[PDB]
Amino acid sequence: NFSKAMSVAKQVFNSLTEYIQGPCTGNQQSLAHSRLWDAVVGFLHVFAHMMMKLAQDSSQIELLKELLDLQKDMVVMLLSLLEGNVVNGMIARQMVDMLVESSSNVEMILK
Repeated sequence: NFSKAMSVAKQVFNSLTEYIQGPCTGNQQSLAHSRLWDAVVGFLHVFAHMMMKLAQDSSQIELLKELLDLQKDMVVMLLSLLEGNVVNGMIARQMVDMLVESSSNVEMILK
């Protein structure tokens, strides 16, 4: 059931990117005040341990494939929120906090 649930998550992430691409200040500002950061932290928590576990066995290589592009969809959304950002801007600062809170989780995809 993981494959079918993660496919839905890609569409939700893509839809959110559709709202903010072509920078829409109202939609970009609204997404920062919402609970999106909590969801991203939760996803990054799942992403770290699943990547290590799936790489152990070659039988789950196909499952790892949509695991990787789900990260790409989320990162594209994360990059879309930063379009037209200013130094010491609002949206950028919750991003710093969100990475800091999930520092242990994010410092596992890199390796």
